[PDB]
Amino acid sequence: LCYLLDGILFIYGVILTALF
Amino acid sequence: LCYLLDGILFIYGVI
Amino acid sequence: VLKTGQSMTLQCAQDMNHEYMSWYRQDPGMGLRLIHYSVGPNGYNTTEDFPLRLLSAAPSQTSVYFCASSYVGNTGELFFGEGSRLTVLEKNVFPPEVAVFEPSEAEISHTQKATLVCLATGFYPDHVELSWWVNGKEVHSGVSTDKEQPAYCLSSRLRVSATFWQNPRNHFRCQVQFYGWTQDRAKPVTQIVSAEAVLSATILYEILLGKATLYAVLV
Amino acid sequence: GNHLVKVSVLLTCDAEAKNITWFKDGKMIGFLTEDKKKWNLGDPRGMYQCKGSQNKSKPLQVYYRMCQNCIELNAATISGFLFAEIVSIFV
Amino acid sequence: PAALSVPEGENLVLNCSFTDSAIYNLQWFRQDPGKGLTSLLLIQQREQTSGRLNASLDKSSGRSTLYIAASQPGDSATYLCASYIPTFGRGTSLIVHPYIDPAVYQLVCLFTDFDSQTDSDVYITDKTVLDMRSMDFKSNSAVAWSNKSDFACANAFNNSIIPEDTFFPSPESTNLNFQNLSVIGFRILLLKVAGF
Amino acid sequence: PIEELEDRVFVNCNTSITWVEGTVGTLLSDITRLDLGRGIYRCNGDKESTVQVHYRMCQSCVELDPATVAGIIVTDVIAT
Amino acid sequence: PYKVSISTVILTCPQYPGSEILWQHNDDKNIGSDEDHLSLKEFSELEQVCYPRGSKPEDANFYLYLRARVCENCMEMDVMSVATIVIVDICITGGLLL
Amino acid sequence: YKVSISTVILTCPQYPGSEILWQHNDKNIGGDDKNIGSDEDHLSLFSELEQSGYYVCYPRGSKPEDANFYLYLRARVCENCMEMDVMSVATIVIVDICITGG
Ligand SMILES: *[C@@H]1O[C@H](CO)[C@@H](O[C@@H]2O[C@H](CO)[C@@H](O[C@@H]3O[C@H](CO)[C@@H](O)[C@H](O)[C@@H]3O)[C@H](O)[C@H]2NC(C)=O)[C@H](O)[C@H]1NC(C)=O
Ligand SMILES: CC(C)CCC[C@@H](C)[C@H]1CC[C@H]2[C@@H]3CC=C4C[C@@H](O)CC[C@]4(C)[C@H]3CC[C@]12C
Ligand SMILES: CC(C)CCC[C@@H](C)[C@H]1CC[C@H]2[C@@H]3CC=C4C[C@@H](O)CC[C@]4(C)[C@H]3CC[C@]12C
Ligand SMILES: *[C@@H]1O[C@H](CO)[C@@H](O)[C@H](O)[C@H]1NC(C)=O
Repeated sequence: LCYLLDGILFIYGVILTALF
Repeated sequence: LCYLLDGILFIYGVI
Repeated sequence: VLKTGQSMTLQCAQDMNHEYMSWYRQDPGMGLRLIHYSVGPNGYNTTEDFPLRLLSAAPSQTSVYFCASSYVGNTGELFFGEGSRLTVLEKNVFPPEVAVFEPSEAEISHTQKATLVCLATGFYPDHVELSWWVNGKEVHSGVSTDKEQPAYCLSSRLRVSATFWQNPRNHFRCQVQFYGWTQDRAKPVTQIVSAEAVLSATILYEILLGKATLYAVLV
Repeated sequence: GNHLVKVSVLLTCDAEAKNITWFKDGKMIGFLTEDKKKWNLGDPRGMYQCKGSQNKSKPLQVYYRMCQNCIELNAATISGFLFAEIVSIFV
Repeated sequence: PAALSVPEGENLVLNCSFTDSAIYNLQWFRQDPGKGLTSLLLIQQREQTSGRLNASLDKSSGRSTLYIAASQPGDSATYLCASYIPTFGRGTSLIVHPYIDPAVYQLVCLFTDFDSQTDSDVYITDKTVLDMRSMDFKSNSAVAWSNKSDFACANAFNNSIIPEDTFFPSPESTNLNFQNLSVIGFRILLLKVAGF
Repeated sequence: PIEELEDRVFVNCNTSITWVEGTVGTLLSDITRLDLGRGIYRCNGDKESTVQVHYRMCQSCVELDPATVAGIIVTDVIAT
Repeated sequence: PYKVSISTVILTCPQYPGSEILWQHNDDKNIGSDEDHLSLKEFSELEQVCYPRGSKPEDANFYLYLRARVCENCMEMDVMSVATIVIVDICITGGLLL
Repeated sequence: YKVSISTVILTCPQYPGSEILWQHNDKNIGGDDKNIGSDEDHLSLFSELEQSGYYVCYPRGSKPEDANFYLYLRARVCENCMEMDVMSVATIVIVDICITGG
């Protein structure tokens, strides 16, 4: 389950990178 | 396990 | 698996000087029986080896077998075998098929503790009965177990936490076992018959170690 | 008789004592002592046999497929596949 | 007694019966389905105490009696009494209520958490309780199995007395062994592909 | 002795447990037992038994191989 | 010594020259194959040795352990097949850029 | 106890005028093969369940009833692996920032 949030923060990281 | 990833990038990414 | 008329041997052993060994029989639900022994009896046939041999066509076994071993003259603590169960089958031969029923998300959403139930598909006759196993390491905590068309009853239940069942890991190997021919089906003995119950994340991760290889190849 | 080679990735050669020698694909690969009753991989996809008796024993063949899932193009697995793949090779 | 059901934390009276005096063996057993019998006493001494356990003896009477202090769902098993064969004098079956919820789920419809007091295509199983040690919180449960006539949990337990507030959402709602640790490990190479 | 059961680690004692500095856990409903998510806990059978415990198999850890150790060092140096 | 064939995926059981080939699986319509081939369709992780014409199965000394999937119109899954998985990735990025 | 693996290293507290010897998992331990060896202060071993158990040092004669102190050290320790203790990922992170620093 924690992997699905590993995703949710992975999309968080990719929107971080997109903002960067 | 997801604190590995929440640890910095979440708190860095919120602001 | 014992088809009628065959012979089966199940072994018990001790290595810490138990001067008395015995075999016990338990009819599941209403029966407990003793089996004759010879350290130096119907329907059944060295101090470190203890053999049990079947040399009869008796169809009324329908029970679970236990091995005994204890000292003599001291307090008298009893040590017992884990258990053993046998088969009787007069083509038409069919060992009952076991099945797995995983809990839904409603139980973990409401009570946040899971419950695992596994079933063995039944038939007119009997002789299938004992408990089950788990994760290639028999857990001994929170274990629970246990008409028809005129052409026994056994279902097990386990109390699990929400954080405990979630994985495919903690693998539930449900098997009530007939331990151990002119039909297209395989021979009755076959092997251990079981129904088995996130690791797909690990498999996906090993898969994108493929990309971990692409990066090295590119560089 | 025999069938002393049996298969938490563990490989066993029971009923033996003293020096146990492990052969992988017929070649000398591992030594096992008396106090140890197990041998571990560390997919084995190998051909193995154990020597505690005269010229080893009855050999065993093993190979392991990782995905216990992946019966067919399962929707959840397919979704994971397509998302991971597309991101990984668009970069 | 019979399969007596009692709330958590009660003082117990579980008895044996024997008619022989030329014996030297007296022990108590907890029975699990696939785990055989494990022995839990040393009274082969009339008052031996080991944690929650206590016992009493009268070879003149012909009956033994055991006492459990603050009985737990671990007592929810058949308790037995110890030619040298283990002649089980009387025996007793016990179940313990983990009183403080009721709900039926669909998996195979699982009735559970009643806590009290509770035609061939549908099969049902009896009430059970068992020692849950991880969080030390327990639950009684029963499962109804059927494949024919497309059974629903509500009508499946139409015989059973579902408690007055049985939660019925019928149409609605640790890593180990290397590779997970590697997932925790190789995030370096997972992420350094950026820019690359 | 101490036991590992299901989700969490536990410390078992026949009497009350006294805690020496370490990773602090939580007390179970049983006063004589303790739960963990190191510390030294004294126990009695009378005789006194002192147990120092530290466990190795992780709900959160990392383990790898020297070739994979070479991998990780290569990765972080070129990630510099 | 058991090798597989790629096509229905087939598992083969080469043996000594025997007038009759016999199998021991570990009214099913999924159990059907020709020659020394063995094929499983809709394989199950439930309870579901092969020797030529003889007296006992002990002649085929070598035994086999298997925990895998046999399916139809499905890619093979193996340690080397991750490279086949590698192949589909740079093939599908080739598909995407075109 | 301070434990490191390069073969693992065990640490037993020093004692005044006392000989040193070891017991493992209620069984004896040498110091027989190369993996087992111990002569001056430390005990060298690791293989999963078989070698997991109690590790402690003993005196000559009064053992084993005298020693109320016993360590319960169960481990997996894969062959050729990494020193890493549960919460020490940050320490494992501490190692590679040092590499990144240099
Ligand atoms: C059990 O297995 C171990 C595996 O290491 C054996 O150790 C090695 O044994 C070989 C012989 O099998 C030793 O080489 C030489 O053997 C003969 C004895 O007649 C002699 O030429 C030499 O004195 C020498 O020992 C070798 O040294 C040894 N190597 C290692 C690294 O341990 C062990 O001997 C075996 N035990 C037996 C066969 O009783
Ligand atoms: C987990 C395995 C596959 C390791 C590889 C990590 C991959 C999946 C990560 C690392 C670098 C990431 C990319 C970095 C930069 C960008 C640009 C941004 O505008 C959209 C997201 C995107 C395109 C990210 C997508 C996810 C990504 C490709
Ligand atoms: C570093 C990781 C997060 C790479 C980014 C890819 C993401 C989108 C991937 C990686 C791991 C994936 C998960 C791995 C395993 C499962 C279990 C499966 O039954 C349903 C999908 C699910 C839950 C996946 C969802 C998508 C997922 C989170
Ligand atoms: C032992 O020897 C014979 C003759 O060399 C050989 O054919 C046989 O296979 C051997 N047994 C094994 C390898 O188990």
